[PDB]
Amino acid sequence: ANIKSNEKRLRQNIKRNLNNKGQKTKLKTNVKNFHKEINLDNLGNVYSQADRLARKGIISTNRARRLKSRNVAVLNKTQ
Amino acid sequence: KYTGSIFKRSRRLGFSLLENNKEFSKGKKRKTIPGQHGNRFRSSTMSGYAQQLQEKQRMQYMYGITDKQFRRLFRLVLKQRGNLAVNLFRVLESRLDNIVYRMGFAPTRRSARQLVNHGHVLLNDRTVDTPSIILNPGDKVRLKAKTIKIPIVKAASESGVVSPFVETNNKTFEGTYVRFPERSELPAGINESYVVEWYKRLVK
Amino acid sequence: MVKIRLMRMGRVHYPTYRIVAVDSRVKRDGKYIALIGHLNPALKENKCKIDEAVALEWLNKGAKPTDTVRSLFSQTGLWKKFVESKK
Amino acid sequence: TNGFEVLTYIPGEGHNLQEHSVTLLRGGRVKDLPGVRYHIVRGTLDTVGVEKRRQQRSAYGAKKPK
RNA sequence: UCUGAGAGUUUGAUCCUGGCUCAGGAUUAACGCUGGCGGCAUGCCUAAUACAUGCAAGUCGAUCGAAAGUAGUAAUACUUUAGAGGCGAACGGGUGAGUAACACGUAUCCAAUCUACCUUAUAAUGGGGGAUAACUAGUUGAAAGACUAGCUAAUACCGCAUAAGAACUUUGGUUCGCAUGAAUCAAAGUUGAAAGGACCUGCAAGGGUUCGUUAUUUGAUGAGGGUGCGCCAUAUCAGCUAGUUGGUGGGGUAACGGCCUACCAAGGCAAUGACGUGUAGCUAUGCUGAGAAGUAGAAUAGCCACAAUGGGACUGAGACACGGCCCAUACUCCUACGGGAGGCAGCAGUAGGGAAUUUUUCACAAUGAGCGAAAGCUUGAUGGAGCAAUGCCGCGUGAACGAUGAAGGUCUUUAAGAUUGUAAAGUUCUUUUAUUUGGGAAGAAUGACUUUAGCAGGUAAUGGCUAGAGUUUGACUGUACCAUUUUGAAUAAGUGACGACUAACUAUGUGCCAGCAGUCGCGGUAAUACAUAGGUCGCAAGCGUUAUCCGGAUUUAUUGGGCGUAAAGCAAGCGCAGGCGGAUUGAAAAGUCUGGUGUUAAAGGCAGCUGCUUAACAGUUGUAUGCAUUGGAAAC
Ligand SMILES: [Mg+2]
Ligand SMILES: [Mg+2]
Ligand SMILES: [Mg+2]
Ligand SMILES: [Mg+2]
Ligand SMILES: [Mg+2]
Ligand SMILES: [Mg+2]
Ligand SMILES: [Mg+2]
Ligand SMILES: [Mg+2]
Ligand SMILES: [Mg+2]
Ligand SMILES: [Mg+2]
Ligand SMILES: [Mg+2]
Ligand SMILES: [Mg+2]
Ligand SMILES: [Mg+2]
Ligand SMILES: [Mg+2]
Ligand SMILES: [Mg+2]
Ligand SMILES: [Mg+2]
Ligand SMILES: [Mg+2]
Ligand SMILES: [Mg+2]
Ligand SMILES: [Mg+2]
Ligand SMILES: [Mg+2]
Ligand SMILES: [Mg+2]
Ligand SMILES: [Mg+2]
Ligand SMILES: [Mg+2]
Ligand SMILES: [Mg+2]
Ligand SMILES: [Mg+2]
Ligand SMILES: [Mg+2]
Ligand SMILES: [Mg+2]
Ligand SMILES: [Mg+2]
Ligand SMILES: [Mg+2]
Ligand SMILES: [Mg+2]
Ligand SMILES: [Mg+2]
Ligand SMILES: [Mg+2]
Ligand SMILES: [Mg+2]
Ligand SMILES: [Mg+2]
Ligand SMILES: [Mg+2]
Ligand SMILES: [Mg+2]
Repeated sequence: ANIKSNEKRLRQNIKRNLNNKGQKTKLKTNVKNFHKEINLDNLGNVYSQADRLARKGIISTNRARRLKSRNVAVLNKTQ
Repeated sequence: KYTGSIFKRSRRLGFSLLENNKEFSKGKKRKTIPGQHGNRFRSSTMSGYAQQLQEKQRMQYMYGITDKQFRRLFRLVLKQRGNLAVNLFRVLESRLDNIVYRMGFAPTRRSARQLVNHGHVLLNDRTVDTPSIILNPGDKVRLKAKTIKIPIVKAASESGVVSPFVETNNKTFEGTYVRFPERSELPAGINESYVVEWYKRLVK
Repeated sequence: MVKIRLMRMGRVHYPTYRIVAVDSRVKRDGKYIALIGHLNPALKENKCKIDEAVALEWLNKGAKPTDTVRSLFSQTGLWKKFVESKK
Repeated sequence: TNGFEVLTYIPGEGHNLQEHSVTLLRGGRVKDLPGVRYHIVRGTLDTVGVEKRRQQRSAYGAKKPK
């Protein structure tokens, strides 16, 4: 009543979830740091992490795009 | 699958197989409806339904046809162009065993049907076993060769008495048929066209 | 990922196929996109009445044929036309 | 088999019903008795068929004399 | 070029209104009697009830370490896979519980979106690092397993160098749009990639083909959203709604959006039917009807929803995932009592419910699907074979001769006679069917692969293309089918009805008793209506009875009815909304008519044709209806 393919897929996606959760938390903390101490330097890090996640497919590329756009809007408004 | 009392049925309907072999007989020359209640009154004034049913039964017993086959053929013919009173007659007469009878190689229609079922008959370019194939004038229906030597072949090859609408080329038993039978060749046993209307009502 | 393939509309002990442009994931004998042409295994000669116009359009669009379909295109010579149009 | 109690006419001459038996009702309507609107099929289940019948026996469930 | 049949029944008798019943089709049918075979098709309508048992999605060693086996003195060669990794498991298969609404059909807008593999085109595929499966050892156990410490490999993972083009912004231009608002630059800033495998040649260096990878580009398919119109019953359901309606900022979603959030307002729907209740998957279509349309949504096909019940989420291009995961509930089962296992509405099959609906099967041989270069592998999808007269179609129980009449039965027109009845007996003949013998396909009139020849790109080699040869592959299958093959009418007929509608009558028995009945109605001691027999009639491997649907029924009347006396004019009036409405001119063109275009999936219906011995059936070509847009007509 069980399939080796299904079991192996579960065992793989556990590790994949761990790694992807780590990356997403890193992105969250970087964007939070940017918003906390707004500075044009942190926007670059936000860009890098969002783009890397969007390529890897962990995050939706359109969400990465909207994050970039809204952070740039905040920066342009403040400067 | 057919009745075994063709004498009784011929005496009831009043019409034999166009030769009166089942009416002349060798006894009593009886031409009355069968059963004890045969010589009674109330002869005419048959209802419309009664006479339609009697005529239909005569038609579909003249060839040994099941009523369901009759409905099938009528549903086939009905859709075409228009008034097919010249087409459905050919349709009804185009039976293979019927064509064998009018060919003259069997004593009786159902005997010809038995021979057809047993496989002593050929076709234009194939062989036929089922005694219901619809034929069209032009097919060379050549008879078998191993059936020409059977102890009962004399009356079969005595086909010189033949209908004009089946052309054999006598002594060659080629037995094709052109010049479709007319109402003259379809005698007064059943010559009516409101059986068509009865099947129009009872069959859409 | 449309795929020119066959589709059965015969009866018991008598198949009859139709070459048709259809998606990969849709079941056999289902919904299709464009019809190419019928086929009878026992048609002796001219077994595949091919279209040669919308079939070429769909392979130009990027349809992936099957083994039997490629064979049918081959005897008539549609594979030559496809390859030379590619070139 | 449902929860409805109906008055049903036994179609035959003589019966083996013993106030407690399993029968198989079909549709029908006897005109004489008001309220009766069903019949009992004879000789299909616990109820015995109608012997001593050679005419129209196929309706009453009687074995062919042979 | 469509195209429609009626009869019985209220009365002493007649005409009309009017209800009931019948003559015709049809089914996922069931039952009684009977029963020989073949070609197609269908076969849990009830308990979305519970399930024993066996199968239903895997594949790749040409991604990677290791291990095992067979050979070999060794170096090594070949085979196999527990594990990591990639792809697929979201397809395919089933069921119709739920759902009265953008669920579905149709037409559209997505300036408000996504899309892996596939198609076209365009740049790169350089260099490092840390780990963990497998394994080793220990603890805990009968085992499932689990925990702890070390050892490894990559196309697993994480950095870095580099952007042809990408994404997000800045500067001003272009062309603008339908209001938000889109489209294109020239320059600039910021951000951003990966992986090699197989083989050939080359002493080497190097070069090359191919598969694959990263970043793009083009389409196409697929998924999602919004809107107009169409789509059940009920007023013996009159108010419903507080994220409900609207505005501002932000968040979230592929996307717009009270989808969410904080603030400010009170609106939104509803007699042209909200809301409530009941019921139901919708559609193409099936059956019926002359038509308008009535009815069921068999099989199959499109779409939706579900997977014991109820929630949540990971991976992923795509799931909130039938045979993946977590939690709760209910139930069943195992235990060595600590703990566990389970979801047949997948294929067969069991119990139960029911009037009732089948093998606990064979093969991947073709078609399709997934992985793979191929070898191939997997495929209860699929193709066959069983069972069942379930329906349509087809063939059989024989043929010729044969008494102005065998026997028996029934009537006797009280000797005679009829009738069954050429029916029978008897003489010859055939073998569809049945039993032996010989031969024996169609599907595989395809094909994948491998040695060859030729062309064909690049060329220094290998792969792709066409022709020939080969392995060539069958569950059905020694099957369909064929032949002068032995025997032989031998192996095969039931069911209903007979007073009228409705084709078809006598006797015996009973005597308002026993019984029949679709309707009128038969039975009270002379019954053609009951029971039996004989005879006859209607069908026939089927025939009757039952249930449901349509017609006939103009009997809800738009086509197509009525309201003085037969059912039906409110007791009458004032009357809002609605319906209808005098004459002439002008404009527009919402109705109306007409031309072009797109679409209305396939199958089904009708017409033609081909193939099964013809048919049923299969295939093939043609064949409408509605919607939208655009262009005209102006009579109403
Ligand atoms: Mg009277
Ligand atoms: Mg069911
Ligand atoms: Mg393995
Ligand atoms: Mg699924
Ligand atoms: Mg199916
Ligand atoms: Mg329901
Ligand atoms: Mg993927
Ligand atoms: Mg390394
Ligand atoms: Mg990697
Ligand atoms: Mg970098
Ligand atoms: Mg009508
Ligand atoms: Mg259906
Ligand atoms: Mg069903
Ligand atoms: Mg269940
Ligand atoms: Mg994901
Ligand atoms: Mg399951
Ligand atoms: Mg699954
Ligand atoms: Mg099952
Ligand atoms: Mg296969
Ligand atoms: Mg049958
Ligand atoms: Mg038949
Ligand atoms: Mg006698
Ligand atoms: Mg005879
Ligand atoms: Mg073959
Ligand atoms: Mg009776
Ligand atoms: Mg009687
Ligand atoms: Mg009506
Ligand atoms: Mg009615
Ligand atoms: Mg009236
Ligand atoms: Mg009145
Ligand atoms: Mg009045
Ligand atoms: Mg009044
Ligand atoms: Mg007034
Ligand atoms: Mg008014
Ligand atoms: Mg269509
Ligand atoms: Mg057809």
